[PDB]
Amino acid sequence: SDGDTAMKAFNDTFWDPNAKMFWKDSKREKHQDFWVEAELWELVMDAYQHTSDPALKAELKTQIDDVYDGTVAKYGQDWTNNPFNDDIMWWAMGSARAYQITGNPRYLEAARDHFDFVYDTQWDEEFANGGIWWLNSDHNTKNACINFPAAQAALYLYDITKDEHYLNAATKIFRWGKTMLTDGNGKVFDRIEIEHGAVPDATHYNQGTYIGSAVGLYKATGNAVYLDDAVKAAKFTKNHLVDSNGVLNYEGPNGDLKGGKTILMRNLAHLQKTLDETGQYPEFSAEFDEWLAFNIEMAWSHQNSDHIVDGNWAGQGTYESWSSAAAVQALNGI
Repeated sequence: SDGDTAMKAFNDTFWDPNAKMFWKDSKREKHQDFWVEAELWELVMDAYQHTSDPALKAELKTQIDDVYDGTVAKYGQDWTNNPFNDDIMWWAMGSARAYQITGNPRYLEAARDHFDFVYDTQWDEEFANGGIWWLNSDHNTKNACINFPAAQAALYLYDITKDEHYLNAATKIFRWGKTMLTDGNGKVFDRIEIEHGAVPDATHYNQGTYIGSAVGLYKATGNAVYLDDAVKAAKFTKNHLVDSNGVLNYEGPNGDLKGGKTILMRNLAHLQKTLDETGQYPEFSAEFDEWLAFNIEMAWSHQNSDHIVDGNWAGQGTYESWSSAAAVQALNGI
């Protein structure tokens, strides 16, 4: 019910069936940014997986293909002309997931070709002892927002192919990222900048991809340290990226961060599922579940009459698709 309603409302408000892209906001004057569009693509896939309504499920499955078509019409099929390695990797990850759902070989090609471009040419051992560069134009920083998503993309490709190449890549990337882009106790740093060092600013989306990569590695390897890694990062988020009532922060004004709760919620759902499944960390699991439900209820209590929820979950014209996606994601967790 609620996840179905939330997704249908989001589509009614933001989906452009003519361009086959989401609008950036309810003024319907500009389509969504390239990288963010991959994250809305994954929202469609999560709703597809979450729904028990067969009619909605089939509509969402078609929409998975249409989102790709709309983006390819505007941006092409070869994204390696984009100087942002993260942009490429968000799309490689989405493509791997789209392949798992549809079996359409164009998605496996897209995922594998773009993952290889980034991992094979943009990994460097010299600066900071490892890590993938943020950009393929200039090599000045190595960022959480490329490295943890790269580990996740590798995990999906391992799941598809069973090629140990991809598990080995995930393991290597994650080990470097845990060492160089975290404090060892679940705080994920934004980036490490050449001639400066680490920039220890934490954000929702980087907590999220660290958590998802850790959960995926736990499932692929059987090494309990990874589940512990995930739990520590979830605790940090719950205690340190929230307001005084425990509601997740609103990260504006930066446009990229405003919707980051979307990526966080997607990955917190993976941890919740694994904790429920395994029975590990039962004390934390109970606390975590209660805190998640609280956040979701507060967010949805601010829905407008069209069932759209702005990204400021703690409070109150024009609604933006990225900021509004997080509440929809929260009701479509898998």
